[PDB]
Amino acid sequence: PTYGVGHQPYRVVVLSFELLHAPATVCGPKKSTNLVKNKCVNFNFNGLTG
Amino acid sequence: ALGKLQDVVNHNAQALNTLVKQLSSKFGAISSVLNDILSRLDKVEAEVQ
Amino acid sequence: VIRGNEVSQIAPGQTGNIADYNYKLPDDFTGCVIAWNSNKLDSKPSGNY
Amino acid sequence: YAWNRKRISNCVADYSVIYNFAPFFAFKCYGVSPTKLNDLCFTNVYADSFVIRGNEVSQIAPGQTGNIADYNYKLPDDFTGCVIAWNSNKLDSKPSGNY
Ligand SMILES: *[C@@H]1O[C@H](CO)[C@@H](O)[C@H](O)[C@H]1NC(C)=O
Repeated sequence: PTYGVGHQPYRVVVLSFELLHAPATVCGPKKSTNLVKNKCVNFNFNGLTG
Repeated sequence: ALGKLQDVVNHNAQALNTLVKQLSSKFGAISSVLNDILSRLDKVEAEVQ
Repeated sequence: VIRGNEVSQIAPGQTGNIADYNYKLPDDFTGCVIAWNSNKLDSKPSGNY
Repeated sequence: YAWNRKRISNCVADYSVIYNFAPFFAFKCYGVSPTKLNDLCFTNVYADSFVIRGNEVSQIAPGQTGNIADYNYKLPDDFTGCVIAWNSNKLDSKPSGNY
């Protein structure tokens, strides 16, 4: 603890994210909306909008 | 014999096909799809891309 | 855990001691890095080895 | 203004053991990355040293205005080199004003 500010210990936790075409095993909290077809809609499938 | 009329057809087909194929390039960005940049990053960085 | 001078070397496209021999990130790495000081718990007057 | 110009020439320099010295956070260079000095080599190295305030380190960047950038040693805009700085309330911080 008598060292400088540059010699202090540091704890590093890194998160690595997978961005692939694999099925989404884990992702985030949205309430699902029912499916409607044959209509101009603003869809959002597995995080990608359109 | 009709090679020049065929070339008139083929050049206009090929230029449009190149123009469509040029949409998939990244040009130094992180994604070639605009919706991924809109839904993936904050304001300033997605404005840069 | 690392020292304070090697926090900036934990980045894609970096070389050095940790970033060449111990822990490396790929050049196309996406994800988040969380770093904080641990002077309260990881430091001792006799020396933490 | 008393910055001793230690002109350095004709010696093999090991740039890996600098981190064992006084605790700078990063080897803050402008123009060269601090792992490629072992193979890329220069023509003449000048060593300078001065003690300034906390909100005065940003004027030791290439291209700046302020007090050190105007009334003291101003780095040029086309500066190829490295600047090493750290906090110094351990050795050169004698009380009642270090004049
Ligand atoms: C530099 O020298 C001073 C006094 O000579 C000494 O207290 C200090 O430990 C030295 N620096 C290192 C990194 O050993």
